[PDB]
Amino acid sequence: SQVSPTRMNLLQRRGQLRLAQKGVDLLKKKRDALVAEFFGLVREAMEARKALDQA
Amino acid sequence: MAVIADPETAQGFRLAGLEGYGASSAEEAQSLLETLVERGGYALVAVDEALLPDPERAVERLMRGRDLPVLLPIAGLKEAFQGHDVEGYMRELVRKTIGF
Amino acid sequence: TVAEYLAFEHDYHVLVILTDMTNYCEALREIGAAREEIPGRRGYPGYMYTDLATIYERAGVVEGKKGSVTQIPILSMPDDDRTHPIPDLTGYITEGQIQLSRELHRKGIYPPIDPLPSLS
Repeated sequence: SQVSPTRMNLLQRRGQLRLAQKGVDLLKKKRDALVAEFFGLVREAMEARKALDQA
Repeated sequence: MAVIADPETAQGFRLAGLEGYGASSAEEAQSLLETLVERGGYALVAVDEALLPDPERAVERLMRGRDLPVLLPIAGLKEAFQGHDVEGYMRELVRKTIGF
Repeated sequence: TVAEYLAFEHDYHVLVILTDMTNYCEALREIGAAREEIPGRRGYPGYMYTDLATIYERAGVVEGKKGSVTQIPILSMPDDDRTHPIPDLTGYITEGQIQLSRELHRKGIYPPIDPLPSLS
């Protein structure tokens, strides 16, 4: 189509780049906690299936 | 509130509530499962592993975002349950969302 | 000149449609270049604000008389930039604007007048 006007948008583009990088490196830190919970849940599932087989 | 397994254990389930519909009418069980979810008044449908209850493609096709009875593979029979733990472990792990 | 005459002498109500002010600005830039006269901003010379004002401010209403002169200068922003010198100075000089929208023209709307950036 058309690139936005070609001055004083440079500062805004660099700001948006910084924000996108911050977003990536925050989503990673959220996924870390998601995994740290998923592993405990996949641990409990084994005991659940064990008791089910017993009964 | 439902089950799909061989008739001797289907009537066993029937013994104390929780109507059982034997597998003598659907060994593939797709037909009976579809009919049971059609009637819909159930909270779960534990399907035996006659051939496979895992491909719920068409089941979730008919549901398409529903708080319906929860599909759950129950068992095939009782003769050995030693490696079934790690079998369910591996299968639920790699074939579901989280890779590897 | 003709409009101001027929308004402030014979009590008419005129409506001057000026088409394609971009070509006027082009002729201006060409004479300025061939004159070597310190380009102001991106080509066009320094006194273009003065020139556009000189030919825009000729439209008002006086007291005592009853004539009136109102304008609608059509102009095509070159590359769809509101930051081009021609639309920029024109917006600074006049009082109001109407701005079409290519995105709305795609979807068959008519008139595709973008209502946000166009004020009076």
